[PDB]
Amino acid sequence: EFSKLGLKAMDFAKAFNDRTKPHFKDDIELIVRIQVYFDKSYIFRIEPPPTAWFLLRAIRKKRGETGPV
RNA sequence: UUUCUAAUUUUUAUAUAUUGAAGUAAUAUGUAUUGAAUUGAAUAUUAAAAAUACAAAUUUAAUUUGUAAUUAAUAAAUCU
Repeated sequence: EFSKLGLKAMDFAKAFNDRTKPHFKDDIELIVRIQVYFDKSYIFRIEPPPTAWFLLRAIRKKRGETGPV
């Protein structure tokens, strides 16, 4: 999606990992809110995992096991 | 229809518009869950969960963008 706009996202991933590689239990899928301005300069907030991710952990169920009745 | 006359029924009757409301804004459970190659309100089914209002769409292979934001607009007042 950067390359749709010509941005070598090989950098952002590093700027991401400049903030997310430590601090974190392994395999914690975070949400990134990338926001691209008319100058193409992005600004991104990292956010705790989606609560649906939390919920399946706290009950120990994989994808497809849970459902509305 | 005796004849002159008089008379109250007439190839004259009323027809649906004012307004291509189109500016006013970044986000935040959430890309719910399931079924799914994929689906993020806009595949399929499923629809009474919430909170700090905007899930019956367009759009995209998916999203984001981008259109859209429940409003003044009184023909009725017979025309004879």
